[PDB]
Amino acid sequence: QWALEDFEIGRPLGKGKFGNVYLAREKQSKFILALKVLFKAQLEKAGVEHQLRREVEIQSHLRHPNILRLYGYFHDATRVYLILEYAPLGTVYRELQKLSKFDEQRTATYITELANALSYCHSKRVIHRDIKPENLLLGSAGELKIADFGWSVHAPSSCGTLDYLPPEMIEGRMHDEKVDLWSLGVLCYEFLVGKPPFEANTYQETYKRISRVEFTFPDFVTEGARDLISRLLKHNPSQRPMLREVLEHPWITANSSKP
Ligand SMILES: Nc1ncnc2c1ncn2[C@@H]1O[C@H](COP(=O)(O)OP(=O)(O)OP(=O)(O)O)[C@@H](O)[C@H]1O
Ligand SMILES: [Mg+2]
Repeated sequence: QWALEDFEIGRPLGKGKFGNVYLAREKQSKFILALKVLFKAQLEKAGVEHQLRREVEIQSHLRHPNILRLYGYFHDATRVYLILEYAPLGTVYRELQKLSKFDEQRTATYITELANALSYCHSKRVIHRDIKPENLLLGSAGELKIADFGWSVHAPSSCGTLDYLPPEMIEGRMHDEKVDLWSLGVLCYEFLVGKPPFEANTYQETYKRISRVEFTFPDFVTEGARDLISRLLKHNPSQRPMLREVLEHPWITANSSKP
């Protein structure tokens, strides 16, 4: 259905590897939204037309308040256009740059929102695999929305920064839902500390740190946080808590908010 002439394009919202995302308004209804614009050539060269379909299939059909809606799509001679829900307060990545580190209640709140959203996804055998702060968007209430479903896959199943990926994944092995639990632990640490726990100056060093699960806490991280993170960041996937154990963890319950 949709054509480019249906939209007034405005301000650029962000760039990814593939997406060049703009603010946009639909002329008839004046509906503000975001258009994610991708180049067919690029997609063709990098060979990710599958990721495009998954992203469209998965994301058009989920419905949860902490997951970003994709409303539709259309294409040009030259480009593909995804019609997305607009997240007006930007990324958790920009929040963290601006704030440096989050206190325990913002952190806990975000983890709660992530863990419900992921609970919902996993309910449908969907694993996201790319839960990074630049793909975590903020709605008008400051509520966290998971975006960028191009990496998602039905579970189980067999590029850029490695920081959020678990051992089983950077090493090739089979993985399932528990990937998203490891990433939740990396996010929890990053929110509190301000850098992810396996950060390094090189990919190869990072790879080592993840496979050795080589991380330490600064002094200011508290015992309840250390406990949640240590549990999520276990090498062995089967040893990572389910999402309900996360949601009930005394540190989450002590520090997070309800809707
Ligand atoms: N709905 C939105 N509202 C506000 N900003 C957005 C929205 N969608 C994307 N952005 C901004 O643009 C950046 C790129 O978006 P996105 O992650 O969808 O592209 P990508 O990472 O290139 O995607 P893919 O993983 O499918 O190849 C985001 O990290 C974010 O800064
Ligand atoms: Mg992205």
